[PDB]
Amino acid sequence: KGPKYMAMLQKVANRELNSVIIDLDDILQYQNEKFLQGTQADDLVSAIQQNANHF
Amino acid sequence: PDAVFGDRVRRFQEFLDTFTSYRDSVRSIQVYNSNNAANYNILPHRIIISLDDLREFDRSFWSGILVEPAYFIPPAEKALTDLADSMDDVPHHPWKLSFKGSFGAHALSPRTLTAQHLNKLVSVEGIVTKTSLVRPKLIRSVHYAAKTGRFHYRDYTDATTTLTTRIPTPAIYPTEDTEGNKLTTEYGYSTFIDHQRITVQEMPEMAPAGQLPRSIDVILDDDLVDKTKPGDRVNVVGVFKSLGAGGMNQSNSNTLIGFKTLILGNTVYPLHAARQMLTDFDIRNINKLSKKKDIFDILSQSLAPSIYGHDHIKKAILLMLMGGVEKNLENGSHLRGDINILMVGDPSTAKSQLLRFVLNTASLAIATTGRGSSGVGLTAAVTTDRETGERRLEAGAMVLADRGVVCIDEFDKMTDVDRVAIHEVMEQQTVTIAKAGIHTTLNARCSVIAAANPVFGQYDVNRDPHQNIALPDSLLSRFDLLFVVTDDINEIRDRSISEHVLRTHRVTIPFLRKYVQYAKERVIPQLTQEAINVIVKNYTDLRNDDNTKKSPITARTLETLIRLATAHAKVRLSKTVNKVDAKVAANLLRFALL
DNA sequence: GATCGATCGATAAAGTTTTTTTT
DNA sequence: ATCGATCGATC
Ligand SMILES: Nc1ncnc2c1ncn2[C@@H]1O[C@H](COP(=O)(O)OP(=O)(O)OP(=O)(O)O)[C@@H](O)[C@H]1O
Repeated sequence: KGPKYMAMLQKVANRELNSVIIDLDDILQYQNEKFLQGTQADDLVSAIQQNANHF
Repeated sequence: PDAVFGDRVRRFQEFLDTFTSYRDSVRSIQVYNSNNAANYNILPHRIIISLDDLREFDRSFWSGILVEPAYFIPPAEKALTDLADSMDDVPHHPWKLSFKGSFGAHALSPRTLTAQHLNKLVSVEGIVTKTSLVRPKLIRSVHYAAKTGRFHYRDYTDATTTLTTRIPTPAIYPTEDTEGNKLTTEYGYSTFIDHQRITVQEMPEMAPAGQLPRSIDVILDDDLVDKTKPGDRVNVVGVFKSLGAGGMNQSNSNTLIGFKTLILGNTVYPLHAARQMLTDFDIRNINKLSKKKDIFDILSQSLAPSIYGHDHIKKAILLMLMGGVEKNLENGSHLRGDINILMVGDPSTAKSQLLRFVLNTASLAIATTGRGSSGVGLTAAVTTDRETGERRLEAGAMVLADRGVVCIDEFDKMTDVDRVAIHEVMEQQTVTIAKAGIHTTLNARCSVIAAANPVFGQYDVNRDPHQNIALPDSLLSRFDLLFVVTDDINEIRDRSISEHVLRTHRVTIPFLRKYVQYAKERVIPQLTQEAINVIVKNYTDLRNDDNTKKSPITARTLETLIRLATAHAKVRLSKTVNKVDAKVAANLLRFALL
């Protein structure tokens, strides 16, 4: 119940489902809580639809 | 390029006064594209150089554009691209031309060819009937080496640069450049463009009849795709161009032409001989011409200035042509919001005269003539391979009838194929077929205009008024108004007829077509709780006086009695269903039924 | 005389609405 | 444009 995408990573290695989902809400909230850290963080939802197939 | 550039250079300082009036226009169109897109929570690059402003103070720079237009267009691009960033670059696609003006006798109808102005400018009009596919095409990809993390850059030219004779590059993806890096390519950072082949016929009226209509074809680009419906009076102008190798290929190319004439062009213009602009003046006159209590009667007799009378007919055409609305049911079948009238008459009584002058004021309603062929509302899987390996359902005559009107003749004088064809497409708004391909429910809002003749001479009074032509009464039930044109002899009638055929060998039409194509876009009342009360009294009597008279009626005839008065208020241009509309709808049926 | 390399030549395509007599 | 076959040159 920590890193939940890593929690879903445990439910694949024991071979019961072969579909992970890397959505955008786990990226924008990853950037929402990276708003307060004043460092250079490039946009992520741009490049994954500027050119999607390199992701 | 030293000597072939100085006159290009001299133009770059010359025409900056020609866009003294357009240097605002080039930047004002893109600052809101930098403001719509930056504040979402859209226009192409079109720069209309008038030919006058270039002709007004340049001759040598002007004369080359109508003699050798093959060295002179990427000049005017090259000045134009650097006067976009130097205007606007701070916010972080070559702006090609459109080139409108006059031309001075280059209206070559493509029945005629050129012998002298090959590879020159040319203005061409006509109708299109081909409308082939749409398909993207690259111009430039951007290679990338994953190892050492650095990109590459390569352009692939084709027969789309329009003027230079480039060495072709028939490579699809040149991989493994001079390194040991397995190459990648960011296709989102690549760039693409599309093509569309369309053939244009001849306008078959100013071509004198010694030949069938000929045709040539034109390849256009991204700005003006999906603009031309099949059946539009289009006007295009571009360069003239031959391509391909022919006659001197490797061997045995005897008596084979090898110069495909093409047109790479711009500025596709519709014409009308939807674009009708109007100022405050003429839009207020029609408000002043909405004022009288007689305008339904004035507009009736101001339509066909050759034939006497038939004011029941003359009101019906203008009532039908403007048309009525169809409120589509939410999660329910919409009803027949169209209207479909019918005529029949003893012969040579102008029953076919008035059917073709509606086509001049049609407002994009091109009709057929009713020839005994399957294709009235279908395709029958005509593909012609769509350039080697694609199957398309090319529409016969329902891609044109949508929100328009059609008219066909000789209903009884047909075979059985059209009888089942007009069966479905009347009770149902659409058609669906998998002839050799896929089912597809393409829609069409259309309305017929009929014409037929009785078989047994002058027998419309001595026999049954019904069962009179014995075409299947499913269509008679699906139509409403069956006018029987009388031609009895009155000694003052024919005497008045005899002079009106003499005074025709020598309130107006363009104001009339502007009125309806403005009144097709305004409000729809549908509601008055007492105008709906008078009509049900106006029906239930004749619902009890239908079998005791000549014609029996049905329940769907009630949907006519709203629909006629619905468009009758559209003539008034008012948001209220009045009372006076329930009197014209009464007596118009009373003439159609008595 | 045999083997290897280079150059030249040959190899890949697709159909199904109008019109005739006839039953 | 690619593959196969034939011819020529070199070892
Ligand atoms: N009732 C009429 N009043 C005035 N003119 C008429 C009338 N009937 C015919 N005409 C004249 O006849 C000419 C053409 O008539 P038209 O050819 O339309 O007959 P039609 O409707 O084709 O008959 P049908 O369809 O039975 O062949 C027109 O120029 C028109 O002036």
